[PDB]
Amino acid sequence: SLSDKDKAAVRALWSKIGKSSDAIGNDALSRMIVVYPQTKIYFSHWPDVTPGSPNIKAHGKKVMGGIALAVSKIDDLKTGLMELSEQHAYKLRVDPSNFKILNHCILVVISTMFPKEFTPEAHVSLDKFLSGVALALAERYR
Amino acid sequence: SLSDKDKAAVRALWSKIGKSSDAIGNDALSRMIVVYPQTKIYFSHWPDVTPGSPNIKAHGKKVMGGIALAVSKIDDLKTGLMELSEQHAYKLRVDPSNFKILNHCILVVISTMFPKEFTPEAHVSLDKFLSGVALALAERYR
Amino acid sequence: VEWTDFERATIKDIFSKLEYDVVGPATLARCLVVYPWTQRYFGKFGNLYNAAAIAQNAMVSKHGTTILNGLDRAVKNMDDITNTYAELSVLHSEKLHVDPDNFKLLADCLTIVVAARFGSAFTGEVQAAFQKFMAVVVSSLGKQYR
Amino acid sequence: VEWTDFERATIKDIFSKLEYDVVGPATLARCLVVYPWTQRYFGKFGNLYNAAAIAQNAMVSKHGTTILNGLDRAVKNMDDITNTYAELSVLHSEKLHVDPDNFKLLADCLTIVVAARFGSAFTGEVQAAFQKFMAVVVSSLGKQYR
Ligand code: HEM
Ligand code: HEM
Ligand code: HEM
Ligand code: HEM
Repeated sequence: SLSDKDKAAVRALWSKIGKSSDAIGNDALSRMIVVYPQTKIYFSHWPDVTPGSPNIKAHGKKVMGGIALAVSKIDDLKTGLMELSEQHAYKLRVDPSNFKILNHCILVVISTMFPKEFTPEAHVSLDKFLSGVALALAERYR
Repeated sequence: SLSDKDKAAVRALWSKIGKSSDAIGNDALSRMIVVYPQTKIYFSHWPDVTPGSPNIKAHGKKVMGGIALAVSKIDDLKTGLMELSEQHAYKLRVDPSNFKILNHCILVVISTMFPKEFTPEAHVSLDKFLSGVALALAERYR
Repeated sequence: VEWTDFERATIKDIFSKLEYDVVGPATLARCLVVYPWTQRYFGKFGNLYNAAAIAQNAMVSKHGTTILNGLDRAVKNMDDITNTYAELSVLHSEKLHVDPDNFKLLADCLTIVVAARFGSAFTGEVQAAFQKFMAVVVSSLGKQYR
Repeated sequence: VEWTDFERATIKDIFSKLEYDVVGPATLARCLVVYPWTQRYFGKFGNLYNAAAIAQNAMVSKHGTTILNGLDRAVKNMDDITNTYAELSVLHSEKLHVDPDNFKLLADCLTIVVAARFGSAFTGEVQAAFQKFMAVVVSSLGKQYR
């Protein structure tokens, strides 16, 4: 669970990096499909699945929009991400293993873009936060 | 999170198999150290780590006692397993990866011993439960 | 992977004793219940709204048998599992678009089903060999994903 | 593993540009903070009670440098990583009693540190090659656990 320390750390980090959410999302998903090509099966319905493509950029905004929502609803992720959970559970059926993959990619992107802001303290809290997000998204799964 | 359905399934299953907790613990830990020999490092303080040994049997009772506690405190695992979390977090420092390993071994043992009772429904609920237990034990980790 | 004679014997023993049209269906049905997201690829298989429905689903059962039979080629030549499943890997990836993580989950369900089937005979040593074998199969099935 | 020329080149490039007495300490310190259970083996290092103390700890820095230096042998011969780390694997298992999952965690922290070091140049392609290399090292280090 997230402590008051974790919550302040995530809110503070987001305060600094939030302005670059679009870029973060684009970069994160682009890494995901390149480094973990198996994740592409979920986008088989797109005209193509390529790094930095219009589809990836749009999807980047969607995911980071979800993360922004999670930061605002950080006190209760399960309730806060209810709609997203239902979506991913019944319509998309995204194996939770992919949430871990994407979370790792998001951490990598933030480190490349904000090396000074992404301290070990910020890292541990954000990691705990993203795990909480992944679990909240899995709420309606089984 | 555990639903009313999950809680009932786990309480019902434990009602049936609880009588065999000692044997379940011995078998589970014995499988863990054999199939995943890397887990033996946590017992490096013993002369050796062998299946069905007096030490493994004793430890099996400890773990299954923790599970019995989890079943009773199923409505709030975080609070229910506080002491155990503190223990595993600061004194033992058991990497959470091992909880996933042991949980798999527990499911395997229960399936060998209680094939009729361990239906897919009992399986999904106990799996969610054990994941909840692993997360509750990880509470005081970082 | 360097197989020991015990591992080779154990795998042959297990598979020769499994009734595919019973174990296959049970395995897939269990996977669809324990890991519901696996239902993603079975939209044309019919009713899967609950455990009982999945258990009564003839299409699910038929496919479970297909999957189990699909392991025979690996059992027959444990030293060439990668090449043996190359075609099947490309199929699951580019034709069926199946998330390969589901392979690991299915393997885990098979281990649970096999465990229930053999009881006390499914020792830690037998479990180790079985999981080692399944891990190689799972790895092979995911190799052609690009 | 079949290494491509790009992967070989990328690994050499990254490691040749890394300042070991900076990256090493940063990596271990980050791992000790993000995955606190790794502190289990460093009781003789003294104060590891918080991020600040860990960053100021000379023994942590020294060991981080040792770990990074330990990767050079893998970089030099990418086709023999298993044999090259066999003795080190036995050491970590039987003498140090280190949980091998910690190797994966350390590798993840290294990837994070390297990403911060190279920024935009650490593309998905570079990340893929770096992680592939680290995965082989991690596998090799835990190979001799029995
Ligand atoms: C940090 C975790 C994630 C968040 C917060 C998130 C958030 C979202 C949101 C907000 C939507 C849009 C819903 C709508 O507008 O109707 C969406 C859709 C979707 N997400 Fe997720 N998602 C996450 C991870 C993933 C992962 C790891 C995958 C799979 C590799 C995935 C696959 C999809 C797909 C397939 C869609 C549908 C988009 C389309 O059809 O083009 N998501 N996501
Ligand atoms: C289902 C999860 C688990 C539960 C509920 C559990 C429960 C317990 C309990 C109740 C104790 C005794 C605490 C005391 O004496 O105050 C204990 C001790 C311990 N546990 Fe855990 N445990 C679990 C998993 C693990 C795992 C996976 C490992 C490592 C592979 C582990 C290693 C230890 C060790 C080293 C001790 C002390 C043994 C000794 O020094 O002889 N436990 N556990
Ligand atoms: C032990 C792992 C598995 C093996 C060995 C395996 C084997 C097979 C085989 C032999 C086929 C028939 C291929 C052909 O000749 O056309 C097949 C088809 C298929 N498999 Fe897999 N499979 C495995 C796991 C999975 C998993 C986990 C899923 C997804 C949850 C999956 C989904 C499918 C689907 C959708 C088809 C096509 C069914 C149809 O439309 O008739 N498979 N599999
Ligand atoms: C990238 C992975 C790693 C590499 C290449 C590596 C390399 C090394 C090397 C070269 C040594 C010195 C061995 C000697 O005495 O000759 C060593 C020692 C040691 N390693 Fe590892 N190691 C790795 C990861 C880890 C991790 C993650 C931990 C635990 C969290 C760990 C704990 C230790 C300890 C306790 C020592 C002994 C230090 C001392 O004597 O003060 N290592 N390692």
